[PDB]
Amino acid sequence: MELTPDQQTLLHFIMDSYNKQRMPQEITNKILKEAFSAEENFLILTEMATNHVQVLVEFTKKLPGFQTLDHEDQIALLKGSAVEAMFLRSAEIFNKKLPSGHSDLLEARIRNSGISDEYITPMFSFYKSIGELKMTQEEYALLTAIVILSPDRQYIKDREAVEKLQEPLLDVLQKLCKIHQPENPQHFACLLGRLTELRTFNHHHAEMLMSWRVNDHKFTPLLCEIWDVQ
Amino acid sequence: DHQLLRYLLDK
Ligand SMILES: O=C(NC1CCCCC1)[C@H](C1CCCCC1)n1c(-c2ccc(-c3ccccc3)s2)nc2ccccc21
Repeated sequence: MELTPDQQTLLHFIMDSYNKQRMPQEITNKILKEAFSAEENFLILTEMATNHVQVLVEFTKKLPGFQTLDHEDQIALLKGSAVEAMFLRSAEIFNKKLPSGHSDLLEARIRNSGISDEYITPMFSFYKSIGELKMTQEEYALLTAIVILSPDRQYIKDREAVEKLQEPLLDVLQKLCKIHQPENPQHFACLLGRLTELRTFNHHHAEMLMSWRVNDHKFTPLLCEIWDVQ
Repeated sequence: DHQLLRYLLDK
């Protein structure tokens, strides 16, 4: 039932790496402060997403055993998970509790950010399904690690090596779900089910960016490697 | 081709 001492340490190490990310309030502060034009919002997105990828690579390199994977398979895991990790982190930020009325304004700012109408409704559906799960910061960090270490990405040559890195994290996440929510014995499965919804965003992410309601879609060199754009 | 990524992975 309990976490073993090694699992506590593992969880204990992953949270520290996860918290190197930009603080949620830094992000929601900028958005809530002024309304921006769709062009300024696009720039804010590419700047945010470039910083996010940089930190995600440092987080990924600290995952136990990742650095002993074949070098081509390491690239394939990062490329295959970067967009999913960005939306999971966006959902975490969106669901942070804020002073009265702030989340409504944040939703309106995002609705009016320049993103295409086609995409606003699924995005909020996913954010809202993520908020219903009442995840802790440890659960977000673990889920991000599990997303990154997915053996079923393309071009993974040695899935079996990746599986043995993913499984200890799945075991810890399952123990937390039983501890943190013993009345809901479907909670672990529901977290894992949300991952399949994340994968759909990865598959539409290019069109989501190019349909942004701006005249030019300029991406940074790092984002062009990670995203299927330009 | 994935050079910036390959670079950040090695540094
Ligand atoms: O900055 C952001 N997200 C950071 C990314 C890196 C990790 C930290 C979060 C943006 C801003 C939205 C408003 C206008 C500026 C950009 N954001 C989104 C996204 C909307 C669309 C997104 C997207 C990404 C890739 C491809 C296609 C579409 S992500 N959901 C948020 C929920 C809460 C706070 C911000 C949120």
